[PDB]
Amino acid sequence: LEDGWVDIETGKE
Amino acid sequence: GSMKFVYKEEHPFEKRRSEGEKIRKKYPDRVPVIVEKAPKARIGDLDKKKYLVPSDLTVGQFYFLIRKRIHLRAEDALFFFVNNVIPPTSATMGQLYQEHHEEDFFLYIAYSDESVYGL
Ligand SMILES: [Cl-]
Ligand SMILES: [Cl-]
Repeated sequence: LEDGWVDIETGKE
Repeated sequence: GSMKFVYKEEHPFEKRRSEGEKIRKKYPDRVPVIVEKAPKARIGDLDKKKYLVPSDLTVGQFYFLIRKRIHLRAEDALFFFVNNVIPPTSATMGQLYQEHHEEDFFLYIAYSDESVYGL
């Protein structure tokens, strides 16, 4: 996702 | 013997807090978690430290997801520490965030192969 964050369940940046 | 997070040294507080403000408003059902290996751990550092975690996940679910990112063998034990204590398993990550978030609005969790953080 935004700002280098990783959505932990899906791995989406 | 006490938590140490390289992330806080790398990013000065005012920058962290501004980002925490923004990320809490953008992703309000998620908690922003900074995950680092405890010093002295024989595990290996994550490629990325910054995780957005749905507030309804249990601590135990979070344990497993981090384990899969380390590519950690199932036989290698893994313990987590927040503000020098192992968190409760029954808590949700939202509940853990409520109790333990810092003043930059992030939650800081360390992991180790040892049940004692400084070992
Ligand atoms: Cl860092
Ligand atoms: Cl969200």
